[PDB]
Amino acid sequence: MDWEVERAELQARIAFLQGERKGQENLKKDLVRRIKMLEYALKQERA
Amino acid sequence: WEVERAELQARIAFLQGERKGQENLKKDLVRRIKMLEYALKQERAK
Amino acid sequence: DSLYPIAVLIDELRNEDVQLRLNSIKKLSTIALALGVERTRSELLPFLTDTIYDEDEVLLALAEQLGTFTTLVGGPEYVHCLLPPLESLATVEETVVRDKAVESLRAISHEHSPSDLEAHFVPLVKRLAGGDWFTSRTSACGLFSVCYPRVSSAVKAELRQYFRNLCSDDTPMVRRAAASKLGEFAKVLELDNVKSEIIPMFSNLASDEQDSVRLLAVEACVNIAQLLPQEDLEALVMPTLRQAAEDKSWRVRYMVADKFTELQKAVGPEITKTDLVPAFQNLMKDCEAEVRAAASHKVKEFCENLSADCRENVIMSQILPCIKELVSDANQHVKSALASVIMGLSPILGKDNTIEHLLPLFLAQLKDECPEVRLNIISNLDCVNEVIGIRQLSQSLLPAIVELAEDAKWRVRLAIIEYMPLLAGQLGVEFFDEKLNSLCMAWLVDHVYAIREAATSNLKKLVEKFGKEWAHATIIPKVLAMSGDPNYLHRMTTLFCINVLSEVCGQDITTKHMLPTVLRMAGDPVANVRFNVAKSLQKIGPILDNSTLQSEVKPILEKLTQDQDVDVKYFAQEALTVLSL
Amino acid sequence: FDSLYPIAVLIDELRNEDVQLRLNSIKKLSTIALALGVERTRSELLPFLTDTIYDEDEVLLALAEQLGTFTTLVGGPEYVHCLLPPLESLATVEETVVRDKAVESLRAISHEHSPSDLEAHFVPLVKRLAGGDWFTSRTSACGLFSVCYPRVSSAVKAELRQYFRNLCSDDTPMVRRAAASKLGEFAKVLELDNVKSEIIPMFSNLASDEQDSVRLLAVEACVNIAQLLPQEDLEALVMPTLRQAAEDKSWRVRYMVADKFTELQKAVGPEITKTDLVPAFQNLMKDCEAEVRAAASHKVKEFCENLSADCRENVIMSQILPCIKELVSDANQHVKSALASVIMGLSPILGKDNTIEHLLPLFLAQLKDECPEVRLNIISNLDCVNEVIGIRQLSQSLLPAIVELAEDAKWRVRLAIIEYMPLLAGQLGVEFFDEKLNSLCMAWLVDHVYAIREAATSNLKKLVEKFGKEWAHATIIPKVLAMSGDPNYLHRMTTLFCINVLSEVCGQDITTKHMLPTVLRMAGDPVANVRFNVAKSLQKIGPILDNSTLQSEVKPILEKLDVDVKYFAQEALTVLS
Repeated sequence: MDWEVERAELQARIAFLQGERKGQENLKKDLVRRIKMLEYALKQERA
Repeated sequence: WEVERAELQARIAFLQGERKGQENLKKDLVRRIKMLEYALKQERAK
Repeated sequence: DSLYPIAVLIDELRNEDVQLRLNSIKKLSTIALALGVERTRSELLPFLTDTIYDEDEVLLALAEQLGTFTTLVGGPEYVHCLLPPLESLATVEETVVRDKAVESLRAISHEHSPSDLEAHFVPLVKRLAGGDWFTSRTSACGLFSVCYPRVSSAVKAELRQYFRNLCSDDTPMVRRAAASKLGEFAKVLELDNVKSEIIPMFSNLASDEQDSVRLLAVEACVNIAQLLPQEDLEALVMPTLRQAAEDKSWRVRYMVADKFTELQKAVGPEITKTDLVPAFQNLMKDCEAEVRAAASHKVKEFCENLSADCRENVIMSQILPCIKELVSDANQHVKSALASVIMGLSPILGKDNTIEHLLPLFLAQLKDECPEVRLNIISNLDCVNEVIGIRQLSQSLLPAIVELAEDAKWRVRLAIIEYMPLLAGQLGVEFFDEKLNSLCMAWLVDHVYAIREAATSNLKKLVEKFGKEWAHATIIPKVLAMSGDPNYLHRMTTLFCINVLSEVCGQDITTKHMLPTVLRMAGDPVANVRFNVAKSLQKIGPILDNSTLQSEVKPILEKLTQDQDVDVKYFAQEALTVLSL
Repeated sequence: FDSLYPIAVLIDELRNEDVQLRLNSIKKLSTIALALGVERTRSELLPFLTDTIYDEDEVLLALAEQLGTFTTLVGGPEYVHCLLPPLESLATVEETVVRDKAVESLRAISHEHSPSDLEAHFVPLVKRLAGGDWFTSRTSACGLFSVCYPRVSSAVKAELRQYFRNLCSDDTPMVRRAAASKLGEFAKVLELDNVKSEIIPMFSNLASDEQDSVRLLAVEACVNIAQLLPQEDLEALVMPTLRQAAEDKSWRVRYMVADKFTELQKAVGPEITKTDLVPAFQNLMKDCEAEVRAAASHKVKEFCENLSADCRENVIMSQILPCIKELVSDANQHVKSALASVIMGLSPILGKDNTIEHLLPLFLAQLKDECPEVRLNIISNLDCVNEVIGIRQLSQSLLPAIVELAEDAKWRVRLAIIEYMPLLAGQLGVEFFDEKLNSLCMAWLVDHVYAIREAATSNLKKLVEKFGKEWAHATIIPKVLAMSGDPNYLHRMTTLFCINVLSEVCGQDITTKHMLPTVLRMAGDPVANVRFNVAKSLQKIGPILDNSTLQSEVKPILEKLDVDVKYFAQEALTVLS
């Protein structure tokens, strides 16, 4: 029809965004770890 | 009865907003990483 | 370049997304760790002190962060550099930012050398105590107990008098803070200063012009009583506590009622006997109902901590008639609060005294119109059970259980079925089988349907407690003879009992004694019983085995499927769909 | 803590299911190496990356790129020689872009080896790759020869020369192609005696191979070799190979010489060009394959001005112009357009007189060509001859061609020129029109084919859109107004159609004064279809505001207000008011 074809498009959009969303989230997870890794390294270099 | 057409729209708007926020948060995170890199290089030299 | 740990932070704070600045402050330790220690003290903390303005959550994150900076600024020797910005945050209008700044201040107090305590911390306490706006004074109140113990006698005196000036402030808003920290501050004071200055402030704040400060002082009273030695407690604390017990704010009388057992086991048994008992009686007759609620709410433990020598005497002489009139109280929360604890007085009065005086009160409590009073009376039954024996307990339960079970009303008979299992779980099965099972059977042939449902589901609970074989003994013979009944409703009730008992009694019991009976009812003249037979067979089916199922169940469901009644056909095939095919 | 040891961090980032999170892990390997320092980057990181990594193309490429930059992060150039084992592993993998990124990184960190350790660790790597079992190693080695040769001892220069010679006589065509490509890059670092001794034999051997893929890439390196040899010995060695390459039976090789022809010419100077290279250009323009012919045709102007000036003109006329004379009427629509793009630049090279006598027939022939690219490429480069010949001498010589294919029988041809009329008026200029053109545009308007008339009204619109309301008012508007009112009633309708499309570019004053009185005079005409389009026409004008005269438009419009006429008039008056 005309109203149900748009709903599938909308669902497809939400599906794609969801996949990308997860990656980005657990990418930030690694980034913070890296700052922690650098923090610790700096802490050792002062000693 | 196709009120679902508006809630799906709200979901898409929310997801796009979060995508924007997390991306330009990752920007600040990378900046912090570089800041620590620079501090470490200087502390490593002397 | 632009990777300078301060330039980075400025740019972080310029962003508009509030959560981004929040995540910037939350990880401020990274910025200082980049700066090091010299540049942290020199450059960062001035930037944070003078000029930083944001929404309350960011300020609170900053106050949190500053408490952990002791190491990031040079160890204890330099911890005092953290003091400027926190003081700004202790003067903010928002209560949670202030309270977290005070938190961090108390935290880093102990990381000060006493020299640094006198040099930088105590002057900040005085600054905050003498602020023009009350937020400064409220923040100052919380900072006294942490710096007093490690500072010279002269500064101890200064602190004592600044605190005195806070307790007499013109704003109730900081008199309240003083009354809050009163006990926390008296616990760090020498005994002659708590007799000399704490006690007068306690008496002045406890009789203040605001209900709030009065209740806060009587709160910080339980700590006060535990600091003087017994004789001093009387002269000092007891006039104030007596005055509180007759306060005009019912909130303060509630405060006295709620802290009561702590007050008796802080004040010592002698003067509890002297003063708390009469004040307890006056609290059980209190106009406002919540005071009576708290007073009854703390009866068992109050009497358990009385002087061992006079318990019986005092309990019978003055406490018991107050409970006899609290049983007939007007409020339902008073009645139920009493009912939750009136049980614990049987191990205290011993078998005979409990039988004579507690059983009337217990039965009258069971006669109350509440799903909360009655429930509370039956919930806690084992303490009085092991004090007065199972026989003498059930001696005075059946002439009450039966009176409600066979009552003229409709809600009453249903009301006591809900708590029939737990009454029977504890309190013996051998008791159950004599008289208490005839009521559980007569339940099932009640005119009203709700009682019948209650009893049918009750049966499952009873077989949970008592066992498969007890159910085999007493219930199933009486459930199958119910099937033989001219009224078809009871023939239906047999099916419902069989399927609620089919999930508890295992395969053997259900196959042998209940499948022959269920299959005979399939023949029944009334159509309702027939389609219910199909429904019951559908429910029983799963627990059965295949060989008996396909040999005896499936042919009878097939014979039901052609019934020239649309409902029997529908339900017989729904059964066959779930089971056979 | 133990979970922050950068090695453990990299590991726990590498057990991710997603590849983008391992790619963004290896792309920031700089950070892991910098956190480990330089002692542990060698102690444990490089051993980790050398043997353990087996992943997809995307990751290994970034790993090669990162190893390319790790010189400072590894301890400086005294320790650079430890970046070699993992990049060696990567220089043999199956995926090709990872091999080439690893080779690029190896050549980059070559400069960081001091000659003493260059001989020690970097050259044995090139040896190992040049002798590997599977050929990918050998193509990588071909990449590695040129970079390290010059700064190494003379004995190992000889050894490397031998290993490269071995690679050029390899069994597999893939290795031979690689070496053939890198032949010029290697020749640039050799001493001239060794360029004649070793390079030119391998050059002739590859250019005389069995596969065409290698002959193709050896004639490519020919231009680098010819630049390294003096013009005297150049003839003996390079020209046999080059001449046989120009006559190779594979059109791919002949295409390569045609492509690098303007460069080969500058490489061998102007003497050998005149001798043997010009006839090779001639028979390459007469080549049996079309795609070689087009590549040669592109190189005519670049070749002509790059000739010895004394012999340049004589040779151009005698040797190159007949071949153009036949190439203008080639069969492939690509050769023609390729030569059409560049043949215009031959005009300042020959002079006004020679261009008129010998070049103008060729440009006029390629103007009438049916292909649109040939025509457009000719018109695009008309200023090139406009400055050599003159606007008068040029307009006077193409006007016959414009009128030739203006009165051509095929309606497609006439439409093709109406298409290009305004951009051919962009370079003819405001003047040097009028004459018999304007007459051509009017004869377009009276044409039978409707597409021609529609394109010609839409042509007058763009033709005053480039010269101006003043020019239109001076020369076009009278010829248009003269057509309104004439026997054949269809011409009145076309007059009003062009007036409609014409009012869209001229300000109110010029459109009003001269278009309204004759639109209304011709509107009083008896025929109903002419008045019908009159009403439709005043509708579209309207919009150009007339307000004070708009009303004076509404009153004769009501006067005219046979059923079709009334439909159009009522619709116009409703929409206007």
